[PDB]
Amino acid sequence: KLTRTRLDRLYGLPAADPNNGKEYYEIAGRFSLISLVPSNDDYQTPIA
Amino acid sequence: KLTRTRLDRLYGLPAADPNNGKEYYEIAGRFSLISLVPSNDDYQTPIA
Repeated sequence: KLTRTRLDRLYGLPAADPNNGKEYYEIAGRFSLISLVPSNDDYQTPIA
Repeated sequence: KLTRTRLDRLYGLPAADPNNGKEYYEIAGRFSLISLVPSNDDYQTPIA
C-alpha cells in the first residue's frame, strides 16, 4: 500500500527496500554436476 | 461570592485560574463528517 495515494492492493514485491533489514535470503538444495575434464589415458592419473 | 472586597458577586469565569488542581476539562461527544474524498478508489486497478 501507498499511503495518502490513490493506489492500493498492489501485487508483486516492489523495489524500494526489499531486504527488510534481514542480512540474507537463504536457499538450500542439492546440486548435480557431471563435469568432464581432459583426463589422460592413464586411469591412475586424476585431473583435478 | 467575593469577601473583603467592595466589588463582589463576580459572575462567570475570571481570567486567573481554572486549574485548581483539576486534572483536565473533559468534554466527550462524537463527530459526523461527510467528506468529498478521492483516495478511496478501489477501481482503477491493473490486471494481474
